[PDB]
Amino acid sequence: MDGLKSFLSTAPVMIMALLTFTAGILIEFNRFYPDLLFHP
Amino acid sequence: ELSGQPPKFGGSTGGLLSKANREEKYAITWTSASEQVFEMPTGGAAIMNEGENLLYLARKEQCLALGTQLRTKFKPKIQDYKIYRVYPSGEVQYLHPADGVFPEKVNEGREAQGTKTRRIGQNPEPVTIKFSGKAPYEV
Amino acid sequence: KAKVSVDNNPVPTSFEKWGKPGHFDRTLARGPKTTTWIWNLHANAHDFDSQTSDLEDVSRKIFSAHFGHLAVVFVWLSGMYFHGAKFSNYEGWLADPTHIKPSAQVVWPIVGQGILNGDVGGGFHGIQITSGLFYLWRASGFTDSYQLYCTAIGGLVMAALMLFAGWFHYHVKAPKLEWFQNVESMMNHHLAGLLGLGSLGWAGHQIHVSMPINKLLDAGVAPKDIPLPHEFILEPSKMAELYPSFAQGLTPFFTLNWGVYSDFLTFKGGLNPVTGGLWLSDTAHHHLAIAVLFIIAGHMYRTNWGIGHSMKEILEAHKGPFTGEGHKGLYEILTTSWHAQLAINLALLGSLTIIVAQHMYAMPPYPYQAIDYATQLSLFTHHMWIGGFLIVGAGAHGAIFMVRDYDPAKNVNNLLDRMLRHRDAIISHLNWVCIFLGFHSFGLYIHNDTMRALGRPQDMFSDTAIQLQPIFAQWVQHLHTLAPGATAPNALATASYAFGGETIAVAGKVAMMPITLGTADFMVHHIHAFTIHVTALILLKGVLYARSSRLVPDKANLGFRFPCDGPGRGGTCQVSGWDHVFLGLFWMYNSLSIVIFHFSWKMQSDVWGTVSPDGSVTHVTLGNFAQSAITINGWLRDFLWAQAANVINSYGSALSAYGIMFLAGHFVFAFSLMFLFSGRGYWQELIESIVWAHNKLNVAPAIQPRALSIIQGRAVGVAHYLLGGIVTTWAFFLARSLSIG
Amino acid sequence: NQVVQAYNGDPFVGHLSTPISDSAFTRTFIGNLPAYRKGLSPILRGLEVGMAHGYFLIGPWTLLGPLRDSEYQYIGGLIGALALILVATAALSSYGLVTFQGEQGSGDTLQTADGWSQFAAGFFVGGMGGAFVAYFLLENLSV
Amino acid sequence: SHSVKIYDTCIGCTQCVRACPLDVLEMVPWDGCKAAQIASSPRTEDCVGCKRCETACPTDFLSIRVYLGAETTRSMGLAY
Amino acid sequence: MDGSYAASYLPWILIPMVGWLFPAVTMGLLFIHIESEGEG
Amino acid sequence: AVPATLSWSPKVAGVMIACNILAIAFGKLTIKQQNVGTPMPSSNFFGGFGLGAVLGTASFGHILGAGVILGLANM
Amino acid sequence: WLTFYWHWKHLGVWSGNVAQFNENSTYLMGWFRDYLWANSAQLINGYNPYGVNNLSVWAWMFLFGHLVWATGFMFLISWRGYWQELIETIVWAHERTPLANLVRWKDKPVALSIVQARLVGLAHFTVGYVLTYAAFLIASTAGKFG
Ligand code: CLA
Ligand code: CLA
Ligand code: CLA
Ligand code: CLA
Ligand code: CLA
Ligand SMILES: CCCCCCCCCCCCCCCC(=O)OC[C@H](COP(=O)(O)OC[C@@H](O)CO)OC(=O)CCCCCCCCCCCCCCC
Repeated sequence: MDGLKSFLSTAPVMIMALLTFTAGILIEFNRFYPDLLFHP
Repeated sequence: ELSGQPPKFGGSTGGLLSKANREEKYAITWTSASEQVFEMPTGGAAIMNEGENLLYLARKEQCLALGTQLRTKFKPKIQDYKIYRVYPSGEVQYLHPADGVFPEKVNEGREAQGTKTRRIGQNPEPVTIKFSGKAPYEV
Repeated sequence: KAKVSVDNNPVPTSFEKWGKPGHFDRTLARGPKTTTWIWNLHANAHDFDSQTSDLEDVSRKIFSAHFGHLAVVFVWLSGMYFHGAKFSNYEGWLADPTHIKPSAQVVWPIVGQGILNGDVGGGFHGIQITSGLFYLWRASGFTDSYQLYCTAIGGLVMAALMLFAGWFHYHVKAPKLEWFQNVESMMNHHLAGLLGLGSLGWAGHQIHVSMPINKLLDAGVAPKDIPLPHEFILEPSKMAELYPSFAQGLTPFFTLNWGVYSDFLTFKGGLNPVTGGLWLSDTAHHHLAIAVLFIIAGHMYRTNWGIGHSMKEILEAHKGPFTGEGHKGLYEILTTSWHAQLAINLALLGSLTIIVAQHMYAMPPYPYQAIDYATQLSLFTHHMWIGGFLIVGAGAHGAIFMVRDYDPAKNVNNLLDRMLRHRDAIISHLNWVCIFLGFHSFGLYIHNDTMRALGRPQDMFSDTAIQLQPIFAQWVQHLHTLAPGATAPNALATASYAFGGETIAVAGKVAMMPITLGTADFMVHHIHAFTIHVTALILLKGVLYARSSRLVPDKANLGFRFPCDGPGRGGTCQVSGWDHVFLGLFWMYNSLSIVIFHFSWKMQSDVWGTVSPDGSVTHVTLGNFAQSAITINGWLRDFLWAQAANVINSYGSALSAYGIMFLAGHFVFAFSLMFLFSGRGYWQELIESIVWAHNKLNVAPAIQPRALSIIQGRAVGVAHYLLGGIVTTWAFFLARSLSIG
Repeated sequence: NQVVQAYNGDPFVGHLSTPISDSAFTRTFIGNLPAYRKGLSPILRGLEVGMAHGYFLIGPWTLLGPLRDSEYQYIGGLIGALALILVATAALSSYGLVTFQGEQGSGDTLQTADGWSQFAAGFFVGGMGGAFVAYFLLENLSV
Repeated sequence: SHSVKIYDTCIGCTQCVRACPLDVLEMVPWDGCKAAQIASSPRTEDCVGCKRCETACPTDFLSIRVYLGAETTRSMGLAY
Repeated sequence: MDGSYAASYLPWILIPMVGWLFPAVTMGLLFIHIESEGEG
Repeated sequence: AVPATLSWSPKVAGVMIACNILAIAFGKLTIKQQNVGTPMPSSNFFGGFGLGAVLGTASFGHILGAGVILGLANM
Repeated sequence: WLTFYWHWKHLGVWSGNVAQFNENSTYLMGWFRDYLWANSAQLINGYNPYGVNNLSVWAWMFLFGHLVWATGFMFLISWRGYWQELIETIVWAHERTPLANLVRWKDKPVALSIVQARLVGLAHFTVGYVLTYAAFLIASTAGKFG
């Protein structure tokens, strides 16, 4: 639907989507590789 | 002096104080074609008579607020309201409208006072007019 | 053959307007020109009165939105039920409730937050919960996780039904305005069909399900040997051997031989010695009597058969000499203005929530609740905060009504007019009483502080000094203690042991013991009175002076929510009703904070504690309230400093999340002062410079940024301030009460 | 029937008629007070007002004051009352000096510089009289 | 009392006069604008400095400016 | 109150004057001055 | 010490019927609107009452009878 | 911030327990607990239900500052128009009170101006801010060492 796509592309929905994507990236990288104080 | 027939009101505590009989008060008079209800700017609602009405208030702003209410909040509008200042000595000065025509519209016989001939950005610098007791707009 | 009247398909179901934000408002529909357009979008959203002038359309919108909030609440409830069914130790706690802490939140181990999954006993690791859901569920006869899961599924289904109901009753079949104005029919149905029927059904559930299960549980039966609840229906013999009167059947009810039911419909009072809660038979007769009363009351107003009173007649007929037209004209006020209804309902519901909080701790209904100090404190504070917010909203929306829906022509010499006509007297006398209360009450504290500081303890206002005995409350406590004797002959024990009597203790912890009142309690109660009268002063001045005032005679034309009339008249900042609400929020916060501090310290010092087998009681803070709570230094050292040892030292344990939160609370508070102490001109100039910076690199946005408006700045400041303070208090109370029992 | 109406016949003034604002008992009781009575010299007005206002001030220090425990109790109350009445007279004199220093009228003899000064002096002497008579009543023996 | 000054950028839009609640402004004939009228402030002794006139002015910055000065009973809007 | 410093009687009179007499006098004179009409 | 109640008996029936008839007598003169709503077939036997009035006075009669019977049983 | 840092570091130095600051100054809870909560114990016990010691004046001044600091928030948060309306009501009350109309004011009471309000609030704020920390510093250092 045209209106559905337009609503999905509004600012709050998009920023929430990007934020949750980045949060997932960080969460997974920290689950698999925890306690990274520096690059040895 | 002035006319009479005050509107039918039960009174309130938001009316005149000592200043009214010591410094000044204000009067507003108007002729209404029906005996109806209006809102008193001092709290509460009052019934204004059919015919001429006179009302005493403490501030000019209250009189003009009542005038605005009369002009806008009635289907048969009121255009003949008059506002006077009543001094404690009984001297009455007719304030509004000044010439009888409303100030919102252009009319001959006015003096055009308070007008500067320059833009607001061409005012003199404050430092140049120091020790003159005048701000840049005053010159 | 019904009063129903609706319109069919008034609003099409289309998706296009979802893609055009701000569609509701004429101004916002022109897209964003500055950033303020964004903020006005989120704020003007659910204000339908300004959006349209058709009262029927506004009413339909309100009805649908109420369906929406019902759906949201149902989703929340189903979430609680599911998270108690799957991620909790409810079945484990149900076996040894005096040795297992409740727990229904489990944390994923990702970055070390697995330390939060602390040991709650019985080999379960998770967050200890304080909402008291376990005691509520046990009081409901819950014994299996499958039943809780089914309850969650039912909640989800009900939420879906409410959402569909909103969509249908708005977008398809919307009731007409005359349907909404059936206040008589609405009151009849909601008093009898909602309150009375609900309480009757709950009493039926309590008698037929909850009471036998709890009776079996209190006798030592294992939670799995107890039959399923429907087995008491399919096999009525077991119900008849738990209660002999069930053998008698339904005959005594219809023959009015009700005495035989007294084995399971009692008037015991007091508390259950085993579970620490009220007897379920007492709640059974209680909800049953309440149901009967509400069903009777719902048959009062005439709807379609001429039998019954008429609200307008009663309103116009109750008028006296002092009041002119009296209560006349109020029916049209309350049947045409939504905001007046909202104000009345908000005030009443806030007071109701405060009463809930105040009555729910002295008479702990649920089993094993009074023994769980953290749950008591949490429930008390939570519902009191809810009540305070509701009352402030009552004031706000009353001012909104006065600005918007008021009409002078319909209120000539009625009660509203005469209120508006002696308002200076009201505000002056109320201001005087506020000053008097503040002076005498708080100066008592300051005087005590100074006398203690100077080494003059005999000049203080203490129990070993000049005494201020609340003899009236002492007398009422003495009376309420004597009630089981003669004044209420058919009662076994007092309504609550707070008034007096024996000390009820479950396990080793005191469940409820008498709460004496002395000099300190006198001072704190009068402090409460002072703060409440001051909050009432602020809100009442906001409501009464909304239309106009001596300073501004045409405040009504400026609207309800405007910042100022300018620097004229010496300065006219914060003259609207909105600013009055904004100022009243802080005072509500102050009053409720003092109230909850009083409750916490008094309970810790005189009620809660442990019991030795000899019979002596050791309180949590060793009864220091009666001597330290009479000075501000006492409230600082012996309460805020002494009781914060449990929260500051929470790092490295399962309570660390509170300590963090504690500090978080101390931060946002300070943050809010950026908005309360400043003004938007400075920020506008700073934004001008920053916009120059972004312009130099050709990166300036099309939507020109703007500093927040004055009203928005005040709102942001008050919101962040309240959030920070309340979060601080919540973290403090939870960390303190999870370390003493 | 309506016990509430306009204040003294003019509704437009900021006051309303109440059973305590213009009732017969209210006007009779107020009008016969020393500060509002008719045919009373300002000095005698001050004497009468000060007598009562200094009589009642003896109370709080005698029962609640720092010397309430000792035999020097009624004396402490007397000293406190005398100091309070002295400061009251100083404030009255200052008000009189700063208020009526412009034009003088005799429509009300209390609202004039000489009248207010006489009121203050009589108020002083009445305060002393009332405080001392209260002390004489309360204090045991000492005679 | 406050001082109200009208500069030569006025377009004779009359918004300032209507916005004034204490009747301080007035419309006078002029020639420098298309509307052939300009704003005047003959009764500045009644101006309270509420800045509504400036808020109504549509010209860039303000063709009408209000400078607050000595405070009298009128200019402070006192009813007592 | 008393002390062992020389001229112990000086505080007995000086402190009340600087606490009662001096403030009362200066506030009285200031109130009189700030209210004198005319001669602006 | 529970108050003593009464098992069903003809005297209880008489008390209930007396309370009901007193209730109808009260409603005969207290009700404002009576011939309103769904009517009754033989209206004359009910004093011109409608269905709603009959139901209201009968319910009030059962309520009054319940109160009186319980109070009397607790003599 | 400056004075808190200096005071904590020098308390550690004087006591010899430099390890406390070296460990707990890296996170804010250490500042809250080992500096604010820890050192306040001697100060607030200047006067007790059991007695009073020489730090009583410092505890009183500590509370005095905590009071004036809060008092400044009335002028910093609430603004003028509310107080002007309240003062109008008080003026009405005074003018209608028998036996009180005899005494009348010379200058008409008004609410403080906006700039005056900001200045007064800032002054109360600053006085409380200075007095509280002065009392805390003096009391803590004197009890611990003096
Ligand atoms: C005419 C015959 C008759 C007789 C002899 C009795 C006799 C009795 N009735 Mg009874 N009753 C009758 C008719 C009668 N009733 C009728 C017709 C009705 C229906 C209307 C009732 C309804 C009724 C109820 C509902 C109750 C009784 C009770 C009682 C017993 C105690 C009453 C009492 O004074 O204690 C009570 C004495 C008091 C001082 C308590 C009054 C104070 C209360 C708490 C104030 C409440 C405030 C209230 C909510 C605010 C007002 C709201 C609103 C009214 C405006 C007593 C044996 C009571 C009972 O059985 O107790 C075991 C009981 O609860 N009666
Ligand atoms: C039996 C009659 C009855 C009942 C129970 C209700 C109940 C309710 N009405 Mg209501 N109403 C009625 C008749 C009734 N009405 C009539 C006759 C009119 C016309 C005058 C209205 C007009 C009306 C308006 C205009 C509004 C309400 C609203 C509401 C809700 C208020 C929200 C609340 O308190 O949350 C309590 C919530 C609950 C207790 C949950 C109940 C969930 C559903 C809806 C109850 C279904 C029960 C039903 C009898 C089936 C049960 C059978 C069996 C399972 C036992 C509430 C659900 C408000 C609203 O929109 O809310 C949605 C509202 O604004 N009513
Ligand atoms: C039954 C409850 C109820 C209802 C139906 C309404 C309904 C309405 N109110 Mg009202 N109000 C209420 C309670 C209620 N109010 C209470 C309790 C208060 C006291 C605080 C107020 C105070 C109030 C004011 C001051 C105003 C309204 C206004 C309005 C109107 C719509 C504008 C609006 O607020 O929406 C939009 C609402 C928002 C955008 C709020 C969202 C932002 C909130 C504050 C954040 C909450 C954060 C949360 C608590 C925690 C999150 C933490 C974070 C980290 C995630 C509408 C008639 C406005 C009006 O005049 O309309 C006519 C208006 O100016 N109300
Ligand atoms: C500015 C300096 C200064 C200050 C702050 C103090 C402070 C104090 N003196 Mg002190 N004194 C001072 C100079 C000062 N003295 C000097 C120079 C002398 C020698 C003449 C004395 C002789 C003196 C005596 C003999 C006594 C005190 C006492 C006291 C204490 C009682 C309060 C008081 O000042 O009234 C009494 C003090 C005076 C009348 C001194 C006169 C004031 C001096 C001479 C000049 C001050 C001018 C000052 C700069 C004005 C600034 C204005 C500003 C606030 C706007 C108090 C701690 C009393 C005490 O210790 O009680 C226990 C006491 O008995 N003082
Ligand atoms: C600690 C901070 C503080 C304090 C003390 C006050 C005090 C007050 N506020 Mg306020 N307020 C505050 C913070 C504070 N506020 C904040 C943060 C806000 C922002 C929301 C507000 C918003 C606010 C509003 C909106 C209102 C008030 C009102 C009031 C007054 C209530 C009447 C009262 O308590 O009796 C008077 C004051 C006291 C008893 C304070 C204690 C004074 C001590 C105990 C006595 C001192 C003895 C003596 C003077 C010593 C003399 C010494 C000598 C040198 C002169 C009072 C003046 C209300 C008002 O106008 O009054 C009804 C009102 O409407 N305030
Ligand atoms: C009992 C606990 C201790 C409290 C003792 C304190 C009592 C002090 C004052 C007496 C209360 C009397 C109310 C009668 C008043 C009453 O009966 O109203 C009578 C009158 C209305 O009488 P009518 O018969 O004309 O009423 C027609 C009505 O049906 C409405 O039209 O109302 C007024 O005159 C209002 C004026 C009240 C103005 C005074 C307000 C006082 C506010 C402060 C209240 C203080 C006490 C608060 C306690 C919570």
